[PDB]
Amino acid sequence: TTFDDRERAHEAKFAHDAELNFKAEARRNRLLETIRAKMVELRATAREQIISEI
Amino acid sequence: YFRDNGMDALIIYDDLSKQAVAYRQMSLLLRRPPGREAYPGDVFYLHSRLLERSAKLNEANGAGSLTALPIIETQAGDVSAYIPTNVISITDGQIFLETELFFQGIRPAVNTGLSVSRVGSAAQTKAMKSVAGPVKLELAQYREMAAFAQFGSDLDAATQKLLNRGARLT
Amino acid sequence: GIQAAEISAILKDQIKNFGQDAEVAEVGQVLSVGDGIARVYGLDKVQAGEMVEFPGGIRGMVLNLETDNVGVVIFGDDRDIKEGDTVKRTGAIVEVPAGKELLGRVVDALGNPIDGKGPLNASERRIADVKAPGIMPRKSVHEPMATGLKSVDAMIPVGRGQRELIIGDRQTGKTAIALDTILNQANYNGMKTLHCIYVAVGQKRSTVAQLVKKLEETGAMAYTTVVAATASDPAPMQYLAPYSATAMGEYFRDNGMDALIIYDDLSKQAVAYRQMSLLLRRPPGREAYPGDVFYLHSRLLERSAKLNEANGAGSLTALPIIETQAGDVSAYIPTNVISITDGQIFLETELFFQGIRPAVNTGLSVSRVGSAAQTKAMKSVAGPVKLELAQYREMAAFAQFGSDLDAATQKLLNRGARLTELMKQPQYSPLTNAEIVIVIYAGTKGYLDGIPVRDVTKWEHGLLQYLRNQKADLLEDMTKNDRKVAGELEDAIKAALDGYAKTYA
Amino acid sequence: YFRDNGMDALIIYDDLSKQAVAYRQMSLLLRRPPGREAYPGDVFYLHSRLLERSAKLNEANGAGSLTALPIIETQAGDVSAYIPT
Amino acid sequence: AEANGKITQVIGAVVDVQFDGQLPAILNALETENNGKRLVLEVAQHLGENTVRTIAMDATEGLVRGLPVKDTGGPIMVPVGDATLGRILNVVGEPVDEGGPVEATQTRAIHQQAPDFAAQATASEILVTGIKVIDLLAPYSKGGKIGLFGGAGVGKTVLIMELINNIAKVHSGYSVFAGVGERTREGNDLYHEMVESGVIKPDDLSKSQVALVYGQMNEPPGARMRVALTGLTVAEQFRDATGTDVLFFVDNIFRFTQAGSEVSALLGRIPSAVGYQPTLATDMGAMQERITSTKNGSITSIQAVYVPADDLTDPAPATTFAHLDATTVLSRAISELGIYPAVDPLDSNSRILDPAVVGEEHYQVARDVQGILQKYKSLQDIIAILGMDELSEEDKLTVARARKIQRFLSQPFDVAKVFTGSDGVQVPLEDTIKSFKAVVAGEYDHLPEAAFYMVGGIEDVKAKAQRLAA
Amino acid sequence: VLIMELINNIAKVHSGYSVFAGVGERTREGNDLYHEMVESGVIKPDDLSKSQVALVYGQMNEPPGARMRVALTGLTVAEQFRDATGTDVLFFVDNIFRFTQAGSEVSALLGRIPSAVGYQPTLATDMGAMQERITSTKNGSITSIQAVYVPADDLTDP
Amino acid sequence: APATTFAHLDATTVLSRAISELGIYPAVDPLDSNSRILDPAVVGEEHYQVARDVQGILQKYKSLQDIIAILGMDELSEEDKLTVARARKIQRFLSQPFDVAKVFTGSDGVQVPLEDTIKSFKAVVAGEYDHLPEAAFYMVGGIEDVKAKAQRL
Amino acid sequence: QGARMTAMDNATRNAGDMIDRLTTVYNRSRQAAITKELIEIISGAEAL
Ligand SMILES: Nc1ncnc2c1ncn2[C@@H]1O[C@H](COP(=O)(O)OP(=O)(O)OP(=O)(O)O)[C@@H](O)[C@H]1O
Ligand SMILES: Nc1ncnc2c1ncn2[C@@H]1O[C@H](COP(=O)(O)OP(=O)(O)OP(=O)(O)O)[C@@H](O)[C@H]1O
Ligand SMILES: [Mg+2]
Ligand SMILES: [Mg+2]
Repeated sequence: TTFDDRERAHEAKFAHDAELNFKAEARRNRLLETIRAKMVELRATAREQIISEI
Repeated sequence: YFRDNGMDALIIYDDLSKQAVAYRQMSLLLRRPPGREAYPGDVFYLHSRLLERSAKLNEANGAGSLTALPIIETQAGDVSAYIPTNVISITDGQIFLETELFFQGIRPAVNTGLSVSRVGSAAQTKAMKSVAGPVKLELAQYREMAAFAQFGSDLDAATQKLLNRGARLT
Repeated sequence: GIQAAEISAILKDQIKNFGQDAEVAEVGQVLSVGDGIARVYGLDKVQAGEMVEFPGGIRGMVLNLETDNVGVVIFGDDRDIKEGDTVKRTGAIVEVPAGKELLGRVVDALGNPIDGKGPLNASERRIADVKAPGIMPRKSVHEPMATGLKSVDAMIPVGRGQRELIIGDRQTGKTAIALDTILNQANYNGMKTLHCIYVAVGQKRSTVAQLVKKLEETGAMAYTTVVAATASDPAPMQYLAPYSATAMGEYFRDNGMDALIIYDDLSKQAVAYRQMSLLLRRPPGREAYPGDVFYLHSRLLERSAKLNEANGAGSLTALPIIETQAGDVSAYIPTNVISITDGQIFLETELFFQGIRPAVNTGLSVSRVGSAAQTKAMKSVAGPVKLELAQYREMAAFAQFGSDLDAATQKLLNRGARLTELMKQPQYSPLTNAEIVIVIYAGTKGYLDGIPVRDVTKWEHGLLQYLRNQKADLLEDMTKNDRKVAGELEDAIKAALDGYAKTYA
Repeated sequence: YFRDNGMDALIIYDDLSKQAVAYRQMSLLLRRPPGREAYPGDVFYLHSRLLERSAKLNEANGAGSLTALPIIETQAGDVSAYIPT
Repeated sequence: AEANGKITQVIGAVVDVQFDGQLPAILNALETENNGKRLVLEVAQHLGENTVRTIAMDATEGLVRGLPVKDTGGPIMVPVGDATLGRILNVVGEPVDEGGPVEATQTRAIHQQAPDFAAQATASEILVTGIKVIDLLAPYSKGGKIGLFGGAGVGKTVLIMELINNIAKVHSGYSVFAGVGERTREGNDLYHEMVESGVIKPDDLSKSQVALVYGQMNEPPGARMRVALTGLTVAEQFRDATGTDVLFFVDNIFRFTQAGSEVSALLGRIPSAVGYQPTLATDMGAMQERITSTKNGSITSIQAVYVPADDLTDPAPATTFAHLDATTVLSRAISELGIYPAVDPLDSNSRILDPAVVGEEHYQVARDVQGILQKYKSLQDIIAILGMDELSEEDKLTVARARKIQRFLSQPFDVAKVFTGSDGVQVPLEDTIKSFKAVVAGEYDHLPEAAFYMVGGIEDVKAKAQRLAA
Repeated sequence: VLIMELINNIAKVHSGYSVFAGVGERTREGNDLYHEMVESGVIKPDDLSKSQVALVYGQMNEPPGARMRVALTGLTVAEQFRDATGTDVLFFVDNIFRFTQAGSEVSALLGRIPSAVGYQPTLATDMGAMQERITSTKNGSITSIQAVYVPADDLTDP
Repeated sequence: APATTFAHLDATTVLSRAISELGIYPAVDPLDSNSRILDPAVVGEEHYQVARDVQGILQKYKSLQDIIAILGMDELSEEDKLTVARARKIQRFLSQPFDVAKVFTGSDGVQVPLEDTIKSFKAVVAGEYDHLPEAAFYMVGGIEDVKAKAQRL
Repeated sequence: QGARMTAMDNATRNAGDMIDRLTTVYNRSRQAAITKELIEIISGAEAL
């Protein structure tokens, strides 16, 4: 392209956020009215957990 | 002399670009018809011959060696030109230096992605292999992520740590 | 400079003078030989372009008449020619067998069978280098030359007597277009009748063998001549091949019949001609080609033509093939052939790997003969399809966006994506004229607008089997009548599609 | 003539681009080695001789002058081409 | 002694010899006398005045005007048969392995006519390699012509070494390797690699199933111009004199053409475009047309093809595409991504990629893989400005699968263990088709990209994803 | 149609004739142009004095020399009407690019070292010695309409 | 001709047409000009460090210019906006009125001592004049002239 | 979306401006390649 830099930086980023959200799924799975509840409760929880490694 | 008497020597040809120009001069003044870019038809063979005399010898033959570091000067960062591609197509790798990196502070100005060694970890001690095996990959990932972060967007702790570590390794 | 024929051995006979020694008029002696070029002393009476004979029996063409020598290009292995070898005039100009006896055979550049199978048997023979029909004894191109590829027969139509170029980068499918065109003629092969000539130039032997296998398996060989000058054949043979096949096609053209010749490819022919020019030391130009490489192709392609009624009304249609590099149509050889021809079919790699096959760029491809080369039926829908796809291509930037679109622009997208699927077509599957119009008509009248885009190919496949199975009469009439799409034909079409559709669902 | 007799002259070369192509034609037909844009190595020298004769002379040589307005044609504003440079 | 000539001129590799009586025909081998070692000259042209132009097969230093030259009365003759197996020859049939003479019962000329048109074989059968991208997108053919294109350092040699490992070692007929104008170091490496695989045995040279021929970058142009012929000449004997399947590996056939151009000028040729010889196509054709399967027997040829300055329009590589049944094109842009083998899925092809030959399952999956990749490629320009956020759920679903598929095309080579630090993998054809079919169908849209990178079959992707969980 | 009507119109409003130089005419298109002119009336196959245009062809299948000189041929025919009958003549040149190509080819064949983008060293004089004959004299004028092909869509091409 | 001349030089000052057209004289390309004397052991670490820093920011600006040409400056990161600002001020501070060019410029020529050059450029790089307008840096001598000009406005 | 309207307007015009300057440089290099390739071919031929 012309913006070959932005091009790659973008693909790499949105691939990271894809993979990172799969990791967040694995977090919420590792944590599991009530089925629906927990799936929300630990969507949000697992997302904070991931943004926090030590 | 060293190579064949059980010893090890290092040679530097600084540089072959100028040696090609002299060969071309000699040849043209002898009235030998010019070829590509006015060079003799066999400018490749000029350099391929010479390199390849650099070699690692057999135990049975004394186990000595000669290592070569030829130099080629590019014009305006054109690694793709004729004389340069010839020599690259001979050697067991290349160390490519760019003015962009040189001026932005990366000195020596080695472009890690575009430089290559065709011998690899076999040319490293066990020690060096034990630390340096993953450094090239890691720095490549880092450069990608670094360009991505320049979009100001919020970064999780994982990305930030990779950026932090990449900047320090650099 | 010294010049040839100033050698110790040769100057002896010039001063000594034996008995009846002369014979410099009809005979000569090799001064020098190498790279398919023999410099020859004597032959004072040999004509420019004359086919002479070496002592091994090998043929050679006198391309250079110089003051004290003749430059001969060798049709064979130069290992069998040495200094001092005798060369003789035969008076010959390079002539080849012609006629229907060549149909179903594979021959070399000079008409000689190489299939191991068929004897010669040809009643007529013809000089390969001849002048094309002039201005007066021609008629405007009006008879369709059906490729059977709907993209081409509808939007880049070829007529009998036309020269249409097939051009693209390496792996784009340009040979395939020629092969499917040959296969398509079987459906017609009796007003339509079309004889085919495929000229292989610089290809592999294995490639052409596979080619003929296909033609054989499809039963297309019966009406096809394969003229082959492969990559291991000496340059001069690759040089003549196209002109030999031309002369074989001209037999039909001049005897009230119709022939199709395919030059695959002229890129390699020009390379061989260059070899011979550079080694004869003729002056090099752009890309090292000689100043007469344009003239080379112009002589060849002008011989394709549509003859007068007064002259028998026959024809010869040409599909020259050019290989571009990185889509550079402004390179020298491509530039030459593009300007000579009546139109061009441009192929693209991007289109190909996206699933658009044949990979024809409808935007750039053209036929100056255009509307005059297609049947009334096709004329009735083709122009509209061309326009609707054109509209789609300019706004295709919204296909990968959209969002706040309105009904109109949304309808253009939906029809375009579908008409685009309807132009896809598998290999070795040319469609009869009536079949092409029926499917094009469907899309243009919106019978596919509700169907899922990804299923159109499957829909068309099933549809074609249905019509071939249950409606051969309908297809037959559309052909025979060759008519427009009247109210009657419209009624007839919608009744087939409405019933087929119901059973398909 | 004017320059050396205490008078002033103006000369317009309309244009030198075409003079340079004419000289290139002469040089190529003479089979001299073509360089940048196929012009002979002495294309610079062709114009240098010429425009150097335009000058302002001092009083000791009559105070006359010769002014030059050479014209050059560029292609799509390419002022870095060989002749223009 | 034979008929004698005398050297009239010496200019680099080009030598003019004069014969008072009996003029040797084009292609004949002349032996120059009065040197430290036998020097062979090949007749290229007859200049006239009983003088011939020749190209030397070795260095010309030491030659003197008036030195006697003997016509052998034929082209270069080299050893063929069981005696070559496990041995290393040079262009002129001399041993270079310090193992003594190759006492063969027959020799053969390195210049020969190509098989007749009626002798061609039309059968088309797959040769599965175990390499996912090849077997899927541009599969090789048994007895077919295969070319591996690559600029400098993109992986064409590593690929040919892997193919020897997967094809020749697993099922040996007889094999021939031609080292053509490449690295002498690489010759030593290949040789020790083959000793390890036992494909070459130093004790029973009879149990060796590969013949080696070398003319590397240390040799002058005449020798590099003909070593290719030498190698294929050995292969032809196995094809014809024994019928059994023969493998022919060439690294690198570009060097044949380059060698030719080194001496073309001194042979008095007017240069063609890009400084190449005007005989490029015919030189190439009369060699390449010999490398082929016939009704008598099969030769499966795999040739590495150098691409100068990464420009596939270069005359040498450009004229090579037409001689192939399968093209595997390697790209620097892909290598740069860590994707190995760096095969370009939108620039590699095979004449056997046809539903009638490989079945509609194989055909449609390959075609589906290429379609989603060309769609991504068309999408790349858009995301380079807007990022991914602006794409539709479908537009970005193709982006995600495309990138997975691109990663699932990569593969750990066994020959590459010294680089990856990981064990090689070989994936069977059926497993390739299945795996790639599922991804294009969407059956893995929930797995992460990294799971697809550097693995074998689709099971490994699932298992990697599992080992990535913890 | 524009060519034909310019012919017609110049004959009406100036009493001047026309001349078509087809430089590198495709024989197919030469046949068609001929019949389109007869159909349009600018040519009459009965009354040859009623015809308004003289046609000169250098077909693509002729050697470079002929294709190089045809424009002169057609130019000479038109000079007759300007100088001898004091008229305002029309001289069509289709295509001026192929005129230059022919010249380039002839120059190549005579062994002359080629210039710029492989064009003849005489590029300027070949074009100029021809075009300068097209002008207004005291007696009359030749006006010229020239189809122009632009290589690689590059207006800076020689 | 020029390419072969470089091999004979100890220092190279490469003039640029693109720079001259921006009005920056002397038109020296700061990233294509080199010296075999620019070594910390020869010029000192302060001099050395300030030069590498100036070239660093100029090169960063250069790498951006391509992206700025289409989309403009508003698409840069809040950080790259800052390097752009200092870079553009540095581009102009490299400009300088010459005595011998008075005849055309109308600006009295200036000679800046090396010690005053290093310091001035260090301050700009460190951000001590991010509050001064670009125009203040164009066609002056030492940094004191920059501030004075910033006052005249 | 007003700001974007005028921002992408400017980007379009700037792209056309860059396309002209790039085409002018592409055509210089295209002509130079042909000129220089020829000289090489012809210089070699005249040495024989
Ligand atoms: N319309 C089509 N549908 C499906 N496959 C096609 C089509 N056209 C071509 N192909 C396939 O693409 C491959 C290349 O096509 P083809 O050989 O016709 O092009 P080419 O320009 O002659 O290529 P080359 O010059 O490399 O031989 C072939 O294997 C062929 O089967
Ligand atoms: N499958 C692979 N896995 C890991 N590394 C690879 C692979 N393929 C190639 N490489 C890397 O690429 C580099 C160059 O490889 P190689 O020398 O085979 O390329 P090439 O194109 O054959 O070069 P040349 O033709 O000049 O010999 C090597 O250092 C190697 O590590
Ligand atoms: Mg083909
Ligand atoms: Mg290699």
